[PDB]
Amino acid sequence: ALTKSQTDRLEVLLNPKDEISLNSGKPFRELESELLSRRKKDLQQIYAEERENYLGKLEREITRFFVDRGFLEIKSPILIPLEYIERMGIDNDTELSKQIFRVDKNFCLRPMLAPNLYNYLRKLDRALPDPIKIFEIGPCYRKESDGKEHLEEFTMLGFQQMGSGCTRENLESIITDFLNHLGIDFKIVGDTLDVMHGDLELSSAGVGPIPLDREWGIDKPWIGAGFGLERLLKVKHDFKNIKRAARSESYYNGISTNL
Amino acid sequence: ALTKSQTDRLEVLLNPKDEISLNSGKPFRELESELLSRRKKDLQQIYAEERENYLGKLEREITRFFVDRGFLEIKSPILIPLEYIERMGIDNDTELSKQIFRVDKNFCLRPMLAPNLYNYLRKLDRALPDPIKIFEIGPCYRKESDGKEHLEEFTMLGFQQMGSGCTRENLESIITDFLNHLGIDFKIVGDTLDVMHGDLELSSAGVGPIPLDREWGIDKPWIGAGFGLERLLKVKHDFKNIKRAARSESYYNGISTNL
Ligand SMILES: Nc1ncnc2c1ncn2[C@@H]1O[C@H](COP(=O)(O)OP(=O)(O)NP(=O)(O)O)[C@@H](O)[C@H]1O
Ligand SMILES: Nc1ncnc2c1ncn2[C@@H]1O[C@H](COP(=O)(O)OP(=O)(O)NP(=O)(O)O)[C@@H](O)[C@H]1O
Ligand SMILES: N[C@H](Cc1cccc(Cl)c1)C(=O)O
Ligand SMILES: N[C@H](Cc1cccc(Cl)c1)C(=O)O
Ligand SMILES: [Mg+2]
Ligand SMILES: [Mg+2]
Ligand SMILES: [Mg+2]
Ligand SMILES: [Mg+2]
Repeated sequence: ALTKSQTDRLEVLLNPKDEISLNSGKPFRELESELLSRRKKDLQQIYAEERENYLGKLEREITRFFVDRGFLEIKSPILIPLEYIERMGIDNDTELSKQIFRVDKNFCLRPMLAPNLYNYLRKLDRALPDPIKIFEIGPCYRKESDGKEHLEEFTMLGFQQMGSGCTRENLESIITDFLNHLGIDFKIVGDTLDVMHGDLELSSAGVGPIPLDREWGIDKPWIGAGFGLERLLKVKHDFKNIKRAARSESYYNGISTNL
Repeated sequence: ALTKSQTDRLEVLLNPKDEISLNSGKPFRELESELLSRRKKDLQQIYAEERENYLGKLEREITRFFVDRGFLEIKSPILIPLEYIERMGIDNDTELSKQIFRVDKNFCLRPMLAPNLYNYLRKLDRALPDPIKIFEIGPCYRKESDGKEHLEEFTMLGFQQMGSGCTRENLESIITDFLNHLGIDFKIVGDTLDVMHGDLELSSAGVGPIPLDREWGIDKPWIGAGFGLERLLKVKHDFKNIKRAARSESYYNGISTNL
C-alpha cells in the first residue's frame, strides 16, 4: 500500500496524459522510477525540439492575436502608485484591499491592469483615431489563500476598446474568437459578464461607461476584459493545480523539475 | 528666449531623428505645436501599421535568437525569497544590499536573474544532456539614484551555459553574434568581462567555476551574462534618457504620451 506522502510524490511526477494507476500493486520505488524516466524524456524532447516556455509562448500567441485584430500592445509598470488602488474604488470593504502587496510607503505590486489601461486610453485619445484599442499582458500580484485555482504571482491579459463599436455583442465576439483561436472551451455568463470554464473563472469582462470612469478622465463608452494566462494554460493542458502553469522553480511546462 | 521649463517641455516632445533647433527665434507655442503634430503622427503610424511595443518586440527577438541557438526559455518568479540575496553573497558591504525592494518579511523583488538561473541549472542537470543552455528575460528591480542610465524597474536578459564548451572565447562569440544581430555597437572589456557602449555598461558577463557556485549546488564550469533591455533600446534608438525605453505611462516606443 502506498503512503499518502508517496502518493503526493507520484502525483508531482504524473502528467495528465500518463495512463498509470497509483492504486495497483507495483511498489512505490518502481512507479517512481518509471515516472522519473518519462519526465526526463519529456524535458529532453523539449530541449531538443522547441525550447519555448508555455507562459512565454502563450503570451506571444495572444500578442499576435490582438495585434492582428488592431489592438496596440502596451507594456506599463508593474510597480504602481498605491493611490491607484483607492482610485479604482478598492476600499476597506472589498476583498481586494486585503490582497495588495505593498512596496515601500507609496507603491504596490499591481493586482490588475485596469488603472494603467485607463491612463493609456485617456492619453492616447488625444492622438489616435476612434476607436482606441489597446491590450497588455504581464505580471499581476494578489495575496491569496492556498487553492488549486489561485497564484499569488500570475499573468494577466487585459484588453480595452474605447469609443465607437463598444457593444456587448462586439465584446462577446472578441472573447469568442479569442478562446476558439486558443482552443479553450468556455461559457459566457451574464457589465457583469464572466467567462467560465466549468466553475473556473477565466475572465471578467465589462461594458462602460460606468461611474468610475470619471476618476480616470474617461468619458466615452468602452468594452474590455481581463484573463489569467495560467488559468488558460491550466485548462488547455488539463493540469490539476494551477501551480503547474506558474512562473516557477518547481515545474517547467508542467513537468516537475525535481527529478 | 525660451525658459528652461519651456525647453524641458520641448525636449519631452523631441525625438532623436527630429532636426529642430530650440535655440532659434521661433516662439515656444509654435515649436510646441509643431512637435505635438509630429508626435501624434508618429503614434498614428504605429497604430496603423505595426502596433508592437519596443520592449515586448525586443524580448521576442532576443527569445528567437537564443532559442535558435539551443538555449531553453525560462520564466521564473519575479517575487523571490529574501534568502536568495544573502546566498548570492550580497551582504551589507555591497552596493546591492541597499538596493533591494523588500516585500513582506521574507520576500523581495529580484534585482537579478542569477539565483533562479542557478537553481534551474542544478535541477536540469539531472535531466538534460551536456551542455545545459538556458536563458530568461523579465522584470528586475533595484533602488537607484536618479540618472539617465538607470531605472528602478527594468528588464534583464540573462543566459547561462553549464558543462562542456564553457570558455571565454565561446562566451565572447555569443555576445558578439548577439549584439551584431541586434545592431548594437559594443566593446568587450576584460570573470570580469563587461560589454560597454562608450561609458554605458550593456552587460556584465562571467566564467565559472567560482566559489559561490557551491552554495547553489553547482560544481561544473559555466559561462553567462546579463543584459539590460532598456539600455539596448536606449543605444539602438539614441534616446537621451533611459526613461524613454522603460515600462512607462509617460512614453510609448519613445514617444511622449502627454500630448
Ligand atoms: N490569484 C490569481 N491567480 C491567477 N489568475 C487570477 C488570479 N486572480 C485573478 N486572476 C485572473 O484575472 C482575471 C481578472 O481578475 P478578477 O476578475 O479581478 O479576478 P477575480 O474576480 O478575483 N476571480 P476569483 O478570485 O477566481 O473569484 C480573472 O478572470 C482570473 O482568471
Ligand atoms: N537600474 C538598472 N536599470 C536598467 N538596467 C540595469 C540596471 N541595473 C543593471 N542593469 C543591467 O543589468 C546588467 C547586469 O546587471 P549588473 O551587472 O548587476 O548591473 P551593474 O553592475 O549594477 N551596472 P551599473 O549599475 O550601471 O554600474 C547590466 O549590464 C545592466 O545593463
Ligand atoms: N485588468 C483587467 C483589464 C480591463 C479590461 C477592460 C476594462 C477594464 Cl476597466 C480593465 C480586469 O480587471 O478585468
Ligand atoms: N542576472 C544576470 C544573469 C547571469 C548570467 C550568467 C551567470 C550568472 Cl551567475 C548570472 C547577471 O547578474 O549578470
Ligand atoms: Mg479573486
Ligand atoms: Mg472576476
Ligand atoms: Mg548598479
Ligand atoms: Mg555590472
